[PDB]
Formats: sequence, structure tokens, C-alpha cells
Amino acid sequence: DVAGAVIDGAGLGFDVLKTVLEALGNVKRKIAVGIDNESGKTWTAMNTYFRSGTSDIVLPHKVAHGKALLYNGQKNRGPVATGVVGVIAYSMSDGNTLAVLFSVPYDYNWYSNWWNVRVYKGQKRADQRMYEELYYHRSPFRGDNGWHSRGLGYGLKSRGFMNSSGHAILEIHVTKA
Ligand SMILES: [Cl-]
Repeated sequence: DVAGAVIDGAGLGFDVLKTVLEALGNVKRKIAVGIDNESGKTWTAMNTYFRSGTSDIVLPHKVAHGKALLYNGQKNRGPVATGVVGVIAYSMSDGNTLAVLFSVPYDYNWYSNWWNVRVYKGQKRADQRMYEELYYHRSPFRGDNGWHSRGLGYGLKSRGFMNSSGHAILEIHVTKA
């Protein structure tokens, strides 16, 4: 149960994600991400785009059906009042791309946690343009301590949960629709 590993999909839960958060140590803004692949396709890591922040973890390179990937991110170290915000992209064996936005801000007086999930047609790397699409145009979900579901198209659907604080857990399940 370390970031950068894959685990059995059924093993993914908030406990595993707190373990991942705990291993980052007591930094101010951090995220543990778990994505359960029940899509019937194999996923291959493409890249992570960071608007702000960093990860020392290599995306789990291959995520088979029935496995969950674990990942993390943290704010840039030092006296910078910024959070951790980015987009993960995995290529799926059907030729399309699974994209996941996460956004954990610095200042909770003014901003909140958000996430999103989308399938793109073709093989599309995560980048600033994708961040802008997922954040400003494709109806992101609040990290509001509740579950949110949506159909993804392509025979898939998503269900996920993110909490509201600056030590964020993001648990996502991708299933057949
Ligand atoms: Cl906000």
C-alpha cells in the first residue's frame, strides 16, 4: 500500500489512502489518489501535469482490470502559498484516454477542493489545456465529503469521493456502465 504501486481493486479504500498521506509526512498540502480500474481494459500511464505542486512518485505504469493504482502529490516545498493541482492521464487499451483532475488549494478562506474524471477520444497527454477543460468547462465535482457519479461514455462510468481538507484523499472507481 504505497504510492506508485498497484493493489487489488477491492482493497482500495479511505484507510489505504490515509496511509499514503501519512507517508508524505507533515507537509501542509498533500493528496493521496486511488483509482480502481474495473473498466475491462488495461491502463498505461501517460503523464501527470502539475499546475502547482509535485510528486516524487512514478505513476503506476500498468494498471490491469481489477487493480487499483495508488499515487500522491504535495505542494511545492518552501515558503510558497500554493497547493497541489494537476491532471493524471492514462491511455486505455481501447485507444482512448482516462483523465483525472485534482485541485487542493492553499487558501480555504477563498477556495475549495475539486476533482474531475473524463474519457477523451484518442491518446491525449495531460497538459495545461486539459486542466482548463476539466476545471472550467467539464463540471468538476467538489471535494465535499460526498460521493459523486457520472457516466463517462465509452461504456464506462465513474464514482468518486474527495474530502474537503488540505490533506486530501481522492478515491475513484471506474466501472462498466
Ligand atoms: Cl474554489
